[PDB]
Amino acid sequence: PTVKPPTARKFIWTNHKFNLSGTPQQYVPYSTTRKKIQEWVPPSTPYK
Amino acid sequence: GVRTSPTGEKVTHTGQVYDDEDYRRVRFVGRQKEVNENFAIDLIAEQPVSQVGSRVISCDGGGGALGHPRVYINLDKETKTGTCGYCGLQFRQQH
Amino acid sequence: VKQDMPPVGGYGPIDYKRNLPRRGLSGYSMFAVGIGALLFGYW
Amino acid sequence: EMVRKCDPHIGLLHRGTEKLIEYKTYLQALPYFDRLDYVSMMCNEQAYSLAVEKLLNIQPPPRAQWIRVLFGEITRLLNHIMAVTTHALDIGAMTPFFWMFEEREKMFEFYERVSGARMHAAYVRPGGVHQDLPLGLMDDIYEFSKNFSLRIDELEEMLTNNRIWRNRTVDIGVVTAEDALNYGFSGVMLRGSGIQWDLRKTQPYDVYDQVEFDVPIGSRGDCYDRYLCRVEEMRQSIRIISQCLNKMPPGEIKVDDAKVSPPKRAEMKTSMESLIHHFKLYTEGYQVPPGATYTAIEAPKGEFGVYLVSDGSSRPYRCKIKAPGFAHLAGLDKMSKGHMLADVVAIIGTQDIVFGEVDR
Amino acid sequence: LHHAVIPHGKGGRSSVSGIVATVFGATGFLGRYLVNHLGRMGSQVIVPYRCEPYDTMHLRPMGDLGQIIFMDWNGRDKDSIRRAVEHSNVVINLVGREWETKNFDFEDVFVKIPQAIAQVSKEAGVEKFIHISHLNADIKSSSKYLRNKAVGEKEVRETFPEATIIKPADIFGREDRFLNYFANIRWFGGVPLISLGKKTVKQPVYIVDVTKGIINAIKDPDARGKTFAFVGPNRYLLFDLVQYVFAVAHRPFLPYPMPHFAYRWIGRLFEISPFEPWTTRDKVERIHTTDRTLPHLPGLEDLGVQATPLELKAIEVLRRHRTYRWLSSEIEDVQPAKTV
Amino acid sequence: SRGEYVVAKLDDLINWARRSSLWPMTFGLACCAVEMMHMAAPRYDMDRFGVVFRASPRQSDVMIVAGTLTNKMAPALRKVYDQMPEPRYVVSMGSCANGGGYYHYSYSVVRGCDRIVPVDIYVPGCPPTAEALLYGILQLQKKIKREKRLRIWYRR
Amino acid sequence: TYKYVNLREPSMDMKSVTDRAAQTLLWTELIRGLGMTLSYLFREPATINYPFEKGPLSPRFRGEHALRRYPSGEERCIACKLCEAVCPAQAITIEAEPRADGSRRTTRYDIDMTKCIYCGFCQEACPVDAIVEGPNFEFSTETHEELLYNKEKLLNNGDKWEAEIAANIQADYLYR
Amino acid sequence: TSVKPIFSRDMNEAKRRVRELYRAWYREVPNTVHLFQLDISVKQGRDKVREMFKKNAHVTDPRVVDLLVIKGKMELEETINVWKQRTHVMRFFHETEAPRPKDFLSKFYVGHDP
Amino acid sequence: TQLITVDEKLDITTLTGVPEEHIKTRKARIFVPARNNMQSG
Amino acid sequence: TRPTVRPRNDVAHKQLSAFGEYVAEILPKYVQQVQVSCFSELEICIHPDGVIPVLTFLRDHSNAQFKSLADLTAVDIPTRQNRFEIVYNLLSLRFNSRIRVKTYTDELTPVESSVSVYKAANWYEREIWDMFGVFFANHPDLRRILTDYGFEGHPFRKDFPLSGYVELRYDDEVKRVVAEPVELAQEFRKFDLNSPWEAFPAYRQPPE
Amino acid sequence: GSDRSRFLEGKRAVEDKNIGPLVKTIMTRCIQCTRCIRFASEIAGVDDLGTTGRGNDMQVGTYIEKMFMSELSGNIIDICPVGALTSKPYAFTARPWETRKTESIDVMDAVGSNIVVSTRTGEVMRILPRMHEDINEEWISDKTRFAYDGLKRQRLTEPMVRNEKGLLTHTTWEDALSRVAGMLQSCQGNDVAAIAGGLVDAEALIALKDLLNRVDSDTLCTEEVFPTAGAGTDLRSNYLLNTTIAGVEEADVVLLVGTNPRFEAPLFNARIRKSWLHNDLKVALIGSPVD
Ligand SMILES: NC(=O)C1=CN([C@@H]2O[C@H](COP(=O)(O)OP(=O)(O)OC[C@H]3O[C@@H](n4cnc5c(N)ncnc54)[C@H](OP(=O)(O)O)[C@@H]3O)[C@@H](O)[C@H]2O)C=CC1
Ligand SMILES: CCCCCCCCCCC1=C(C)C(=O)C(OC)=C(OC)C1=O
Ligand code: SF4
Ligand code: SF4
Ligand code: SF4
Ligand code: SF4
Ligand code: SF4
Ligand SMILES: [K+]
Ligand SMILES: [Zn+2]
Repeated sequence: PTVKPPTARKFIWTNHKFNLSGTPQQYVPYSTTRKKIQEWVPPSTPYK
Repeated sequence: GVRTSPTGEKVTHTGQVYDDEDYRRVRFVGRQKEVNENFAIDLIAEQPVSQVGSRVISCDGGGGALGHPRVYINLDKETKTGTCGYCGLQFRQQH
Repeated sequence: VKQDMPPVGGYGPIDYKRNLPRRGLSGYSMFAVGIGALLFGYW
Repeated sequence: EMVRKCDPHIGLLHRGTEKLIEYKTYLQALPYFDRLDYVSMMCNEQAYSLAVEKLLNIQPPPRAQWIRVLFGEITRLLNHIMAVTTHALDIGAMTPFFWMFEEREKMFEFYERVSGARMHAAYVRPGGVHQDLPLGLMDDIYEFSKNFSLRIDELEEMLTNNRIWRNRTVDIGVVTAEDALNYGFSGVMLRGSGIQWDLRKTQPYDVYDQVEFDVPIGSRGDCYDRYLCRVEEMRQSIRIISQCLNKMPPGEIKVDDAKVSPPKRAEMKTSMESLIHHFKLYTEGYQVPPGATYTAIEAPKGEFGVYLVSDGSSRPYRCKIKAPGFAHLAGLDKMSKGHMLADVVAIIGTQDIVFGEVDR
Repeated sequence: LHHAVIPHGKGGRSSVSGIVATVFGATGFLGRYLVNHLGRMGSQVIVPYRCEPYDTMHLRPMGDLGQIIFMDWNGRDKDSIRRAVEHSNVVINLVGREWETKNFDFEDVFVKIPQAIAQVSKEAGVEKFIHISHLNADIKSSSKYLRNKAVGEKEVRETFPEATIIKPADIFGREDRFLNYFANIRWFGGVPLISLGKKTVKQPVYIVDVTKGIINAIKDPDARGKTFAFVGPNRYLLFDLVQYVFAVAHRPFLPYPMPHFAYRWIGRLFEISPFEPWTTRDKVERIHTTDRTLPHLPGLEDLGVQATPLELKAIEVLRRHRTYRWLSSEIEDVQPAKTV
Repeated sequence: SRGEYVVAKLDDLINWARRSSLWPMTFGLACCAVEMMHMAAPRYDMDRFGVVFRASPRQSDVMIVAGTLTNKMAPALRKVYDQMPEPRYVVSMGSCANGGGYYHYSYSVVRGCDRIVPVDIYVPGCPPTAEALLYGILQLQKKIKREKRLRIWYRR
Repeated sequence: TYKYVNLREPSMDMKSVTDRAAQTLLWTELIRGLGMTLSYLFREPATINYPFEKGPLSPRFRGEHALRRYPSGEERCIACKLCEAVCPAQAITIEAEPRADGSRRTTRYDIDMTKCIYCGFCQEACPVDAIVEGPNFEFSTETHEELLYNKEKLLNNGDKWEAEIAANIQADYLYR
Repeated sequence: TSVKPIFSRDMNEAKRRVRELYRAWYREVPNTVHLFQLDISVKQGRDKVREMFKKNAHVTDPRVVDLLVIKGKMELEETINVWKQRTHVMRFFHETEAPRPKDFLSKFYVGHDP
Repeated sequence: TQLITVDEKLDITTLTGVPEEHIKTRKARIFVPARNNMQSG
Repeated sequence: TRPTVRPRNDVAHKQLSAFGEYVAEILPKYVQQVQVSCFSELEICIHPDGVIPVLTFLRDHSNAQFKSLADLTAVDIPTRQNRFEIVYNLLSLRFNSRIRVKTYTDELTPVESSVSVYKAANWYEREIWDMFGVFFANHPDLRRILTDYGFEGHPFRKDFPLSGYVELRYDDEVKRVVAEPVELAQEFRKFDLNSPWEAFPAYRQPPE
Repeated sequence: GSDRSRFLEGKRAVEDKNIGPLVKTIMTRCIQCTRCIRFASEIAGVDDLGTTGRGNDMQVGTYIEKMFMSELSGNIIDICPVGALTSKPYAFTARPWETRKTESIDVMDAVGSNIVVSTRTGEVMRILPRMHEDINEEWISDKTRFAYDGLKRQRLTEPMVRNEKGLLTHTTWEDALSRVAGMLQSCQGNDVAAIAGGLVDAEALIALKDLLNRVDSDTLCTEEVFPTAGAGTDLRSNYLLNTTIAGVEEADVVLLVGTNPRFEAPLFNARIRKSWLHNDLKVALIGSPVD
């Protein structure tokens, strides 16, 4: 890359990171979607 | 343009964030929630609207066989720009 | 066009047979060496 | 230590491959075949590809047939290095293992360059191959094949004329010819016993009738003649690789029936029909016409067969995998009679078993 | 009730049992089988560990993916305790030592840390807290273990009033220090006993009974604020208890009386080690403390746990201590001990 | 304190002696064992790291589960792991040993060897390359390097 | 078209009999094997110094997965699910909806790396070159669930390895 | 309705084969407890054998009970020869499984299965 | 002869190895699948 | 139709048709169908009482000499009352040829074991017991060959699901690998892939 | 068709249209097959779709910003053979190879429309019609097709009881069934009744009827009033569509009384229009002059 540099982008990491597994910077998986079924909110008033 | 819930947890570009009363935040305790801070929906608004002089334009996103299939975009509406379905680059007939 | 192809004259000849080159002495020479070493040690 | 009965319990690697094939399409069922005989990968790919193409009533292009035979003989070199060197490792000569796995590492580099994966390529596909040879590959295959004969020579120097290697393999595991045909043996297991049979000659496939080579015939049916048959098949595989490198034709590498093989990505992004065919071949896949075939090839372990039953859909109805190692390990119990543990390990060596194809 | 914690599935490994448990001290004898029986229901088990993570390896296959969250904790640090309990809907307390170490005494392990865990769990909103006392806990007991554990029972009851406090008698299992302890005095000599071990009575309880009792106390809303006494079905004198231990293992059982003033000098002889001690004078006092009878407290029969006797699981515990010449003898090839 | 320094240097000594003398066992299952043999081959060469096979579980330090774990061999895997003396480690090689892999929905396959044994290093691939396996082994050595056995003994 | 391996009869003149008897009594082929082993003793070994020296790879190599972007910041994945329709192990799970500007994008793009068979059908089925299987192979984890990549991890793999993935696609894309 | 038998002409020879197979299991169970060193009593294993026999007690087809005798002899050969392990013998004792909800009320409480 | 007379009902539930929960408490639906109205075939 | 279409071998088609007539008229006691496929493979569909008479013919007859048993296979087709289709693949090394002998059974009818003809079948039909449930009468050592030892059910039957009914895990309570009912963390996503448009008019069945 | 393109030219791009919140329109994909126009002219009876233009610039549309809002306006999503008319709520969400097709019944009206509920990984994706020659021939109303996203909002998931302060709080099933049965044991006679709703199956209906019969209560009501003067609900003939839905194809005169069948039972109105179009039906209406 001193002779043929890589094609620069605005999103390519300027800070490359090594393997983070076992550290507090490691990947923890999670569902990337929102709540499917919306639940009913009961009213906050007395029914009398 | 990542934002943050009142729990301190970052919100993904989907809109996913765990609730305050949701126990599944315990997977991020002592660790990190990995989010990508380069939102595509924020970075496609930064693109300039391409002013052209043709009525039907074509987009393959660049690269030819390195982009997406070449679609043809109509620019008859003077109200709305013409958005590519794949790349999101939007066009306008300049008249 | 450009394509992964053999050259115009083809590739060179490739060895594929057994080559166990038959080295060493004969039998009588090795027994002569051994019996001579015996005689030197005995003397 | 005299062996009185062998009961090989198998199915410890029974993965249930050929039921998983029934719920996946033909292109999705292709990488199951890489993992059956996992030292003979592109030979299993070629057998499954020939079965599907025989049912599809289409043929590969000629260049893809030559690439299939070239990498099939590279694959045969891989499997016979594995067979000879681990047979000797299980006897005790542990050093030509380390000598020949550098050559095997270089052929895995050839796989990694042509397909992107060192072992399981999913490269030989129904319709041809997936991708053309990269530039500079065949010259490196020539530079490998120029020097591989010296490696076979020094393996054969270490073992063939050695008296300790002969005393472990000369009177061991003799198989008669009629009991070899009766036990359903194939390949070297027949050819060690003198049965002149090779499917690259008798029932030839893609361009094996266009390459000239020899078939090594054993004389005593023992482990040692099967050793010499595997070493001479390495010699003949170098011979066929010389003939395939000289005779490589130009052209495409997929069948140009674009309802079977996918179009190029340069034309998928431009043409409408090519985009529709890309979409429908990578989601539904091509529909194989109804019917059943049994397509068997000469894999480096013997007759490797696929009995493929299609019901007209885009998925297989049934796919039986005939492995040579299944019948060879069945005949283990006869071959081990009158021998000891240090001889039964040589018998399991000369029956070169990969248990992924034995168990599926 | 939150939507992510509603119980789904058929109660298997990959199901959702709706139980989020912070099990303090899960790296021990009870915590092993507790995380086992939780993670097979499909529970989110938070394991705060003090030890090496290698010593937590056996807790990893016990549940599905992401269901056991290991995290560091210190008993002299409320920050890590609040870091552990803030998402759970049940906290279980299994912190214990049979001996007092250089930095910890029985008061740190049984009074300080349990009151800290119960106070932090109260002020983090945890609904259910299970504390594990001992059946013979008493203020005027001769052993410092049982004194500090009675004081800790009092403090957990006063700082978390809805806590389920459980009294096990003497728990036996494969990794116990009760039947293994009784086994390992064929090494030292002739298994010495205070007053021939016939003035103390025990009713030992099996560990899966205690584990099913803890989980049925989690699932029972009527177990909030109770005080359970988990005992095995049969009461034994200590003499024929040890005789049944040495009869299952087929070892030469030749007991002898050692007096009380001299069998504590043997206790201080083995607690001068910097390692885990082989015995101590506290263990002398607690092997020779009779299991008291508390009929007013509910037991395993009130949580639906059928108590397993010793004559079913003693072979499972004590097959390890046999020599090869009697290694393969069966469960029925022994006369049972005499009950009282 | 002095004793913390002494137990820290003795932790460093025993972690050095355990990560620099890893003895795996001759134990493969499927295609990954061919690549694990290539990690033993002269190009990548495990033996320069002190990594050398011992066929018996009693004299092995790590078990590389290299291949597919079926149901018929899972008790054999568990008894082989049990017959390893502590400290023993598990490196999971390939997709079938990690999470079931290409045979995940099969009737006969244990979906990951972590249902059977406690697993330290998960090596991903089908197969992972011998270089990727050696990367996983060196990551296991780094995991052994940061063990705190005698420090945690000194503090408990 | 066939050859008889091991069908040699030995010579029975006194010269060859004495030669084989010297071979038997004086161990000639054993010294041949020792000579070949001693010949390899004096060679340069093929041991590359990992981790400082790396095994040679190609621009077709199939390693860690990554989601690519267009050269404007916009992600390429338009939720068309061919990569999970062709995936031979069902490692890819996609859930989608029109996002806030009406664009066809994914909300869930999960790849289970412990089901994934690394065959690269997803990168050859993708019509927009979104999912690729990049060059990283040194990504071993210490826990199983770190090998269950969501959309965020795959986009971070793309943002991490883009300066190499773009060059490898530039090197190979004419073959595809 | 004219079918081909496997071993039995009718139910009498079939019940004879079931009876001989139960005799063989009853003779085998003490050895199975001993050399697998199972931690169950011999009566408990014999009651498990009686339960596994009474599970199939409703069949009236001679071919089906011929196959049940065949599969029982196969499991018996896997038990006499040490081809099963301690796990395969204790899998008849569903011990790690929870007691499933039996009445309508608890099945209603836990889920949706009838 | 070499044939037997079985008048009994054909039932192989004890041979297929299916547990009881998936024999007696399942409801098989036998039907011609309706045409997808997204398509004309 | 030259480059992309498989060429047709009419000589082998005619030869296999003549040999199929030959076999059908020598053995009409058991031979039900004879059919030659378009890529020239021969199928002799027989009756399951003629396993030993036909296969000993093809093993021994001087115009057949099918001395090699390549493969032995069952195929489950549940819509037939004899749902299993036992397939014998044979190789004649003398005449360089292959033949297929197909027969049928249900779950309860025994098929006579062909170990007296080809010893290679000693495992193959053993596998057919293991995978399909077909009992083979007068087999020397018939037991399971591929499944686990306590495995109930027959895997390659189509009424048996893809994942089974059980799954194994280690349990540290009992210190033992245990079988539990199977629960997948992700269900196998069943894909409906069949097109509603006919692909091959030559394979069109007549309607009712 | 063939497998490749000879078209080496530039394609057209047709301008998109906006005919409602139900039908996403991408007219570039339109192949000008006029199933739009024949459906809206012959079944929907709208006559507001057409082709404007001549030649390759012939555009299917409405020629103006006119919103195609019928009660059957989404069925053009079914019979568009290309993707020019897609379901806007279903748009971009799922894909038909992974959707599980469960054949079920409508409950949005009393037509009883046969449908396919197609789901994906335990979540309802869309609702398509089934073919049934006697009910809904292969169509459904727009409510049936597009009301499935009310099925995932405002849902009742946990048993709620009134707390001590008078608010609905979450509780277990045991507490809820105990607090209901404790009041049910103190009721007898006409002290307990039951209002049946609109969406309640016959199993729950006979369940609650037998339950209140155990209390000896016959006071069981529904929301929709049917008069009981005369034979009442005893005979089935005086409250059914006794001819049939299909019997409109056999009739020649239809007298509609006091109803708007376009919005009460839309596919019954579609069957009346099919008889009106093909069989020359004579329709008379007593009521408000609706369209
Ligand atoms: N037979 C018995 O043992 C009986 C025990 N009990 C009680 O049950 C509980 C658990 O018993 P058991 O498993 O047998 O005992 P263990 O000593 O084996 O287990 C104690 C657990 O707590 C942890 N721990 C111990 N001391 C400390 C400390 N100072 N700080 C932090 N963590 C600590 C240990 O992990 P680490 O590796 O970090 O030390 C381990 O996980 C205790 O409260 C005990 O009093 C009650 C009746 C009988
Ligand atoms: C000493 C040289 C390295 C040997 C490393 C062997 C580690 C275990 C691999 C298992 C295995 C063995 C033993 C083996 O011999 C073999 O045969 C070639 C295999 O492939 C089918 C194997 O998978
Ligand atoms: S993860 Fe894949 S390549 Fe590796 S051993 Fe398993 S089946 Fe073979
Ligand atoms: S490489 Fe293959 S197995 Fe892996 S995600 Fe892509 S298609 Fe699926
Ligand atoms: S094939 Fe490509 S664009 Fe389509 S869903 Fe997959 S990654 Fe996204
Ligand atoms: S139904 Fe579709 S293709 Fe036909 S005219 Fe309407 S929009 Fe065009
Ligand atoms: S799926 Fe059909 S309507 Fe959609 S772009 Fe392709 S050919 Fe056109
Ligand atoms: K449409
Ligand atoms: Zn574009």
